[PDB]
Amino acid sequence: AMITEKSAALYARAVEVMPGGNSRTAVYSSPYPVYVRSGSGARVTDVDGVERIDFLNNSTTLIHGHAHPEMVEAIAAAVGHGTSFGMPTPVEVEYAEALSARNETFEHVRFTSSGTEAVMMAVQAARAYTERPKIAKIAGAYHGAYDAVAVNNDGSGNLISHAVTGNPEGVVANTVVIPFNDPEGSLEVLRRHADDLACVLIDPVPWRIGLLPASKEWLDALREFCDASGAVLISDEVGSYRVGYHGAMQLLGAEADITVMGKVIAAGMPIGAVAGRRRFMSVFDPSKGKPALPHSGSYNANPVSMSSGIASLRLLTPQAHERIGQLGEQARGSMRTALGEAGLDWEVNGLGSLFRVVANSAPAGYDSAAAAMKALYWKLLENGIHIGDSGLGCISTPMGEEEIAEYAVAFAKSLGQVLAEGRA
Amino acid sequence: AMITEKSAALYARAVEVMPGGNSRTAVYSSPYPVYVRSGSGARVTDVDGVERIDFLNNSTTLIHGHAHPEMVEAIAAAVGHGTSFGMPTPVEVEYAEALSARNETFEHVRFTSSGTEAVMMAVQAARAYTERPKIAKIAGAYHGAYDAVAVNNDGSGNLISHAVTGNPEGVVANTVVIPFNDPEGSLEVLRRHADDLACVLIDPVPWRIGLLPASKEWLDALREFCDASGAVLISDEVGSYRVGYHGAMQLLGAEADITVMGKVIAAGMPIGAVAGRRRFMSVFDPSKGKPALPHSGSYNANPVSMSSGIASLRLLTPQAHERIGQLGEQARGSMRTALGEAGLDWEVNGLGSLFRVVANSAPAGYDSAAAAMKALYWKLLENGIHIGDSGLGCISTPMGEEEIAEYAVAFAKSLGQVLAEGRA
Ligand SMILES: Cc1ncc(COP(=O)(O)O)c(/C=N\OC[C@@H]2NC(=O)[C@H](CON)NC2=O)c1O
Ligand SMILES: Cc1ncc(COP(=O)(O)O)c(/C=N\OC[C@@H]2NC(=O)[C@H](CON)NC2=O)c1O
Repeated sequence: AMITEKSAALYARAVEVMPGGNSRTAVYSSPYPVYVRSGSGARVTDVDGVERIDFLNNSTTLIHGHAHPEMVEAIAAAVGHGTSFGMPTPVEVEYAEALSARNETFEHVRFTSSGTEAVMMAVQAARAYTERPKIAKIAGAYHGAYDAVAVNNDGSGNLISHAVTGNPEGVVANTVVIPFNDPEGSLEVLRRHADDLACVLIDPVPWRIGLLPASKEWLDALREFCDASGAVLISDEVGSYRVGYHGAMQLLGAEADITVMGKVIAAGMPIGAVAGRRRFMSVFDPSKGKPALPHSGSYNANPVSMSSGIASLRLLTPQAHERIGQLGEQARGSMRTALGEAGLDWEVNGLGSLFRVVANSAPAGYDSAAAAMKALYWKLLENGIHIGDSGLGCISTPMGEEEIAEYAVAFAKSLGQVLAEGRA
Repeated sequence: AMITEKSAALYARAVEVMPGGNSRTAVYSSPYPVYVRSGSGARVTDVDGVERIDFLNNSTTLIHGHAHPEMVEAIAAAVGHGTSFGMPTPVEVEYAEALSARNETFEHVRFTSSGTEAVMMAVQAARAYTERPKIAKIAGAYHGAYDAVAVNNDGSGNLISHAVTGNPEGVVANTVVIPFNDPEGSLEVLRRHADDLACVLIDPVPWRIGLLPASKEWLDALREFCDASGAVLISDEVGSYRVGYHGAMQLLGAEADITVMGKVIAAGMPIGAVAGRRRFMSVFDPSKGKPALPHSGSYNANPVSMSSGIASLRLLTPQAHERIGQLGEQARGSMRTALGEAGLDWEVNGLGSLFRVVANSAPAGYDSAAAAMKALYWKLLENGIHIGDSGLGCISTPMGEEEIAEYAVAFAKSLGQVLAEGRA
């Protein structure tokens, strides 16, 4: 039934001017991805004119969905006064005040143009503060393309160093890898490197290794180790921040030294933030002579991203947070029911407005769990739903009971078609 | 004469929620910078309601000046359709076609959210392509905060490794430095590392070491060395692209393997680009199995930045390029006349629409050339002009000969006040 002629035609143009017609690896699909032209509320219209409900929302960025009227007003008005300046603006101060208010530990903030930049500057801040070379990160957790964190970032639980082709030993040797939610196995690695560890970089709810939350026991172990060793505890919440009204660490009963944020904090415009205790952030302070850590960037704190941020945080009320959490719980419950009725051993993980279908046993006619999940992704597209091709989805504030109910129908239908085609 | 009480009040708020009240080192001034609220054409209005002519234009980003009506229309329309998506859009293809058309060597392009990211991904591409660890860069040249290029990036001509506090040996040892416009001195270093060199990273007109162009002799030496060694020649034109209609290397009669771009290519919205021959860019291609170099990012090719880019390149006509070049020549000429009549030995460098006052001999009452230039920056603010605090300025398309004449009057007056206050 699904017509993708206009997507095919865009891809044929794209391959002439981009590598494999791609500018962002995560959005590529074989033989070509669906191209989209517009979004309104919870829905996206593709270039072939097909409207679908968006349950991934630019990889969980769009907490307020597409072209939220209050977001559009704030952003378009900011654009009309100037997109960026070589001078600070009132809105950077207002937005820093708004974000600092969200958690006790967000005492001092700096803005970047991406979570990728923000993770990089948080790592650089820990290295400048401690004057130690090594970082520890979770086996399998993704933190963007910065070479120090683009190590064991592929969802593998293995601790053996595995990096991108060309990432030198000089980088890779200074990133050590700990097992998620294994306190004893983590402390073994951390104690070995204690003298040389600038930071322990975690995601409290990492997507790529199943969207399971960090245990109280594991977070307590890392907090105690960082306190004892002087290593900086960095919580990368670029994705996971949204699980809690005060972020992921606070929800799970822990305190970071530095938190990395992005995505939902501006809900669609380019943003990252480094937010931490004054002493850790003091490496950036240029007011008492040259800073220990210079940090510039043409779009840092640009008033369009700052205005997007102010509007996003204003719309992210405790009531809106609670409501998308309830819709997330309902969505996860309905998916577990549908998977059970279909006879699959697949799990549904997630907190609040986040979920992930984690494919376990490959059904008949699929070479892998991952191939079965890709087939479900394509069947959901055919049945009017966007999710992630490895099972990630999320609730947006424009959604109500009706969108969740429609998702549940499309999910059950799509499972049936995936299984039937595997046996065909 | 100058009232900055509303800037002082914003700074008093800022220091509570940012390190030293700062989110971008380059825009900080002691005791506080001037905060701005709006821009229109060539003019910026500060928070105290004072309108000035902007001659730095967000560090040379705003080639079309502030809130250009055709830019604002294109950006606001894109915002209305959705700020970012987890799917590619028509405008990323249209913008890649427009940017590819600017230079023979821009066969394939990849979009990032900043020049900082684009530099990082160009270096990662060269390392993935060659599977060699080392990069060569210019002594003193700035390329953003990415730790492999945040080495000898402070305007010094010394070849001795000098990096940010905390940047590990593991990074710093794999970045070697060459003397700008010294062919034999550069080849000595390059030939020592030839077997291990992934890339030679240059800026053809580097700001931080005086905004003087690369010589034909030096570019020929590097081009020949890269051809012989297999090292990738990367031209970082994030700042310098605008000197030529086809970019900086083409103006100077040279070809890069990869070009890094940003700033003017979208003229205000967050952007970077990596553009080069298909073979170098093929590491990013995800269409024939897993790519050698994964490269994602939440805002990569976002339709708002792509729409800003389409509008910017449409406005950057050969006629616009010619005219802002005329105004740059007039500005540089007027500054040289004013410096000569004031009895200063300071030089004015630049090509096309870029200029830099390079302070040489400190006049009476100033401890350094840099302190005298900072004083000139403050006096120019008092006299209704924004320039860079180290003497960088540039032309925007809304300017005419009248703005450059007003600048010349303010420049002569400001020199007089700087010298008189030094003798006080
Ligand atoms: C923890 C974390 N840190 C940094 C970033 C990068 O932020 P960005 O430059 O604003 O896109 C991100 C952003 N995106 O990660 C990609 C996202 N996260 C994932 O783990 C999986 C695997 O992706 N490669 N799929 C996804 O779409 C992040 O999640
Ligand atoms: C060659 C080059 N490569 C990369 C970047 C970073 O791009 P961005 O992340 O889009 O701001 C830039 C951007 N800014 O450099 C800062 C600019 N360049 C300079 O050389 C001097 C010295 O730096 N502070 N003053 C400046 O304000 C760049 O010029």
